[PDB]
Amino acid sequence: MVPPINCIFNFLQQQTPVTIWLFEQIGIRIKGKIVGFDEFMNVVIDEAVEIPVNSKGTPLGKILLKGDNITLITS
Amino acid sequence: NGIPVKLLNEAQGHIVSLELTTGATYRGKLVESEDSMNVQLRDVIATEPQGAVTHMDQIFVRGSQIKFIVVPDLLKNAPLFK
Amino acid sequence: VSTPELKKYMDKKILLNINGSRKVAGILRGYDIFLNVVLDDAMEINNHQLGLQTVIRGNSIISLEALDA
Amino acid sequence: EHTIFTQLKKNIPKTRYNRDYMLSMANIPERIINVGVIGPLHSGKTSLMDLLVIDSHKRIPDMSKNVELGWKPLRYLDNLKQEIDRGLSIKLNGSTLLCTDLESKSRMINFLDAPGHVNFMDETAVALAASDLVLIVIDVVEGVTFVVEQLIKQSIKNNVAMCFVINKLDRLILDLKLPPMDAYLKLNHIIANINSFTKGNVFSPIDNNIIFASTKLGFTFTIKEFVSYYYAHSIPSSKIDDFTTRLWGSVYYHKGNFRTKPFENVEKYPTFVEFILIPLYKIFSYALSMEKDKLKNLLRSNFRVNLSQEALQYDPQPFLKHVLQLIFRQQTGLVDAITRCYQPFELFDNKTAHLSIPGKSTPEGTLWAHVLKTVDYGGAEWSLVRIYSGLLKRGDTVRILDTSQSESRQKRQLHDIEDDETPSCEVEEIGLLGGRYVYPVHEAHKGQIVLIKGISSAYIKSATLYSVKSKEDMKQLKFFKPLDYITEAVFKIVLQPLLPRELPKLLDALNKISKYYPGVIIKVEESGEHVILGNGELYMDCLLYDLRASYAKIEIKISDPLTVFSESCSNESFASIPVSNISVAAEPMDSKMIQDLSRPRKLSKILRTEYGWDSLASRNVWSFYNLINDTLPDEISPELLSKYKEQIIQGFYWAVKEGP
Amino acid sequence: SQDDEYVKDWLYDSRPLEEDSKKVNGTSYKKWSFDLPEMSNLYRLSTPLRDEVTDKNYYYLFDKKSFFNGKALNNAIPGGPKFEPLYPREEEEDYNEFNSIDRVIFRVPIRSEYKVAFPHLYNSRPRSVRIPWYNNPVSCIIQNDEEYDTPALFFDPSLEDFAPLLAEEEELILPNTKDAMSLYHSPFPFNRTKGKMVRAQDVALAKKWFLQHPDEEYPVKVKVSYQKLLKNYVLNELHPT
Amino acid sequence: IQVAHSSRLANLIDYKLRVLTQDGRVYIGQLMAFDKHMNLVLNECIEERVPKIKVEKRVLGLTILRGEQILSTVVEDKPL
RNA sequence: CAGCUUUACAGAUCAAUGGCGGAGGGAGGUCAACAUCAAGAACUGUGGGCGCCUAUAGAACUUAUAACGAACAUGGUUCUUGCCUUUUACCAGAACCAUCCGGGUGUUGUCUCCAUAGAAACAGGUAAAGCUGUAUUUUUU
Ligand SMILES: Nc1nc2c(ncn2[C@@H]2O[C@H](COP(=O)(O)OP(=O)(O)OP(=O)(O)O)[C@@H](O)[C@H]2O)c(=O)[nH]1
Repeated sequence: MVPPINCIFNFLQQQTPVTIWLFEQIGIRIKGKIVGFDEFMNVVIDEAVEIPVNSKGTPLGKILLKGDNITLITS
Repeated sequence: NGIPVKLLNEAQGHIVSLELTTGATYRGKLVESEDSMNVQLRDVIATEPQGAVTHMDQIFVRGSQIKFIVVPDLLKNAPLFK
Repeated sequence: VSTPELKKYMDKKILLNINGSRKVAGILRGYDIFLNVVLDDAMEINNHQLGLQTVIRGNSIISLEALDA
Repeated sequence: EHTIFTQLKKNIPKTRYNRDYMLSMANIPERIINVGVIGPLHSGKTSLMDLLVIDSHKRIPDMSKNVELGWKPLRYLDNLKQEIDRGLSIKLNGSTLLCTDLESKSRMINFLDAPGHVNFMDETAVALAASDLVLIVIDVVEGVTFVVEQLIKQSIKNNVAMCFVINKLDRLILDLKLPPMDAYLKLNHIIANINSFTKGNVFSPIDNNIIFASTKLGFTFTIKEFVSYYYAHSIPSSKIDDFTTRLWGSVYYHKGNFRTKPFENVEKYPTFVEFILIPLYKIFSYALSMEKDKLKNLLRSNFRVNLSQEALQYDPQPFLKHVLQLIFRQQTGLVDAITRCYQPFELFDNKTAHLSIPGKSTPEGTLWAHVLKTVDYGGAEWSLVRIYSGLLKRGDTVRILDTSQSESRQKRQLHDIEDDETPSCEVEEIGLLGGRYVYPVHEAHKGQIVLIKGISSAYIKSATLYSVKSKEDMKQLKFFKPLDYITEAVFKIVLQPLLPRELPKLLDALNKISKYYPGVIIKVEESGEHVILGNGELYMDCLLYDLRASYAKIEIKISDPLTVFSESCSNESFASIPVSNISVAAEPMDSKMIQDLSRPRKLSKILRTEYGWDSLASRNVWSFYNLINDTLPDEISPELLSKYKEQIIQGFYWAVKEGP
Repeated sequence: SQDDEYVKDWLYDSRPLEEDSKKVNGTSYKKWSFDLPEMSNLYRLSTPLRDEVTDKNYYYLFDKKSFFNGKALNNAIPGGPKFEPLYPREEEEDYNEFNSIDRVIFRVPIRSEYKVAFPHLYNSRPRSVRIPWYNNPVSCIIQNDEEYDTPALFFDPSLEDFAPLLAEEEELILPNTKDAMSLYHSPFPFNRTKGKMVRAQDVALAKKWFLQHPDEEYPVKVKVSYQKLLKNYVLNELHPT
Repeated sequence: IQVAHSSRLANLIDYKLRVLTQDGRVYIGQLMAFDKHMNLVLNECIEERVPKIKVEKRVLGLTILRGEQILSTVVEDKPL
């Protein structure tokens, strides 16, 4: 078995490309690299980029995305 | 402890019905439940708000997104109540 | 308190029905008490793939229908 | 009327749960547990069963005042005149009880209180076969005897969930007068012994497999149950499981809010002793000794239980029992433990395979059921059958096969790999063995045991009944092997009827005995002398009683108790002597090899090699039964006369049966 | 005053327990309920007469049932009684092929001890034979040196702002509890602490002794007497009026 | 509609209860059992749904209604 | 330290509804009368379905090494025995039977010894007894 926390830790260690989907919001996504870790799914993510979904790119700085509104993580 | 949860647990085995917040009704053999209503079913149909049915083998469902669970009338008779 | 009994669904391909009428696919790798799924990545519902391995949050899950019996 | 008895009418003991619900539950598998409770002689399995029954039911007619009070044990399931008068549970007269768990939800449970005594181990074996979990009840005092070990081994062999009941704490509390610490130590020792006899699975009071019982005084409890009852008020929901885990394994309280694995100097005893055993002791002593008012007050305070004004005036032992009952609530803890033990239903398949052969599952295609033991439950013949798959309806036309004709059938099937329905019968009436009454039912579903009336007359002992609808289905099907009644029989009692006039009657009686008592070989010899090869002395006596009173009522002569002797050879055969109107050698096998035997040609050869390190040619030739038969001349490999030797081997079997 | 503290005041009174008390029904004197210590005292007093074996297994082949069996089978358990046989011994075997000394083997002597233990087996043509008991062993140790919960006669094993239940008890074993324990294992009369009153006639103090196996190194006459008593008892038991 | 002046929800067990929900549906049924988190067990439940005109009716039976989705509970009628 | 249910409390409007209501004894007698205590493990009614099923219920007592007795006598009858030779009076076993010395339980009725109130809950307090409680993903932040 591989827990979610463990996975998160691994991702952090890596510093590989991550693409986050927002909760209750289909049209917008985020794409960055995981820097932080918390007890909840909340993580700080430098080099983030906002993406409008194909139903391309937009300018965006360094961000911490809150745990409550996460959907997807991948790295 | 939650009496509805207990009831649900008891219903384990029976052909229960199950609607979500989305409004998509399921009907089938109840496999397993937990403290939070983390239901599983077997040999289960799935009808959307439109009415188009879709059959499926094994479904798991999370209690938060569950609206209400219909049990057969047999468990009205006994015995966890008193 | 109790762990989600998903040992039957371990290492099987599952259609995770998620918030906003969306869907995810993939083979099941791991899980925890909050129902945060860990699964090998697949296509989002014609169809197109993103990511290698994926970790889905518990709150977002509407359902998870087993593709493999 | 009758002397050996059941209820005989529909004024049955009414039940606290409604029976309809139970019936409904029995429809669906996964919500049925065949328990089959087992132990040594007078461990108290029957007592436990009785207690369970009492818990289930409202007001039972058979239970007098004295029994209710506590004094005499209600031995419920020993319903036979003999099993009463003798004191032994002799036959399988279990129960079907809707029993709740710690999780309030409830499940139907086919208990079977086997005999403890070691000559009815056939009965025990049968119970094991029936049942999917097995409660191994043990006398705390006597501890894990060899018998217990044997039972455990048997259970392991025929795949079953072993949920232990360490019974008769009262004896250590009061009879021995062990200090609480001493008692705890004893318990630990017992547990260790159990573990040792077991192959792998570690049993302890944590995990809810060991169950601490005192079935005379009328309480069973797993530590989990205790915790639920009495350590919820204090300890919050998060650490309750943790607390439970802590309790047993040599941890202490440290006079402080969290526990520690090291020994502490201020406090004396471990957590189990402090949080359970000590409390129990206190309860006991107070019940026996303390001022009544004070005791009542304590109950009101600590356990939150009130003694009735009538119950105060009780006599000591009865009072104690009552107190225990009040404290340790109607035995759900045990049920919970059982459930926990048998949370794996993947064992079921394994068990089935063991019973018959490595099976391809075909549930919807056909009904099939292991007829285990015939019984004379309510005077009339019923048959204790476990429906394994399908549903067995009343008035169904059903094919049956005695396990005698199982191996042969299998062979035939293999060979095959026209409809040859050899025998069959109609199901007259299905009923649930509910101890003293048979509550009747129309259906009978997968994974549950039941009494059926029509089957008995087909077979002798242990049948397989099935209702197919196809050739493919038939092909798929398998046939349960004959029950290995662990105790082999070597107590040879020879009969003759005293009045030859009524030889038919005697024969009938013998047949009945064979049907009912499974651990009974009945050789009808050439000399007009019937021979019974019973298991032991007591068992034999019981059988005789049954015959010479209930299943015949005849004056019958009986020999001195002999044994089945068996011929062998010490050295190897010296003379190569042929026979005419064949020459075969003789030499004993290896002792270890023999023992192994007691407990594909290439594969066989390999096995032989592993066992004794014999020659390969010998292995190749070999083809044994019952012992060993080779075909090891020179010209047999060239010759076709020696080839095709099944018929030849049949002849040998006769020789084996009846030696020189 | 020290040992027999409770009983002394009433023990030797015409009406053994006083009128107008909570320990008996009343002046009708039909029922009684006792406290523990008084009961204990009584038990202690009665050591001579109530001398009974707390071990139930002691009575193996001295059961009423066993006696009955013996009577049926015309088979004296040597200690116990003997009667006229139920059935006349019709010695008409006529040298048959069954039960011959040509046929059977004599490793065991088949004692008549074994007959009444497994009547239906070892005895051939048993008639009106009741079934006997077949029991567990009684490890029950009572301390005679005035000590409390001790492994004496046997051997040791090889190897959040709260407290346990019944905290603030401060003592496991109450001062009266040894006595209580003793009472517990004792037989019918004292086991209980409430009862219906029997007539002085309807108490039997001799009975118990004769039911027991006789104390060894007694004269022959005494043994005979004991046997007679047993016979008298047994007959009474057998034919219920 | 008539009903006694009740104090708590636990005291009015087995009364015929109307139950309003967030989606718009109205579940009528007798309250068999309650929860700390307002989950209700209903005896002979009937779902009344109002689409965007007139009350569409659906008979259910024994039902376990979750507390999250309930808006409020009105007493429709007495027991029996 | 919250909540609801009951007593002990004023003064209420006193409807509303419950519950204690034709609201009135208790303890006992070597006191009665009756009933009933060996039968399909066996109880009694009630309607309904039509001598039997299905719901209601009730149930005091006695029983599993089977009994009202943790107790034990004596008769009568046959049959077999024994001392014996006549019988009674006896021996000891059997089978039926009875008698007796006792026992409960229930209902009345009495006898004795102690005693005496015909109305209180609601709005909620005052005080005390019964149980429950101690916002970051599945309930209410
Ligand atoms: N001290 C004590 N005695 C018990 C306990 N449980 C049963 N007994 C007694 O010991 C014997 C065991 O009870 P039974 O139920 O007869 O034994 P069993 O389990 O039927 O034994 P089998 O006849 O072999 O099945 C009986 O004589 C009971 O009175 C117990 O917990 N403590």
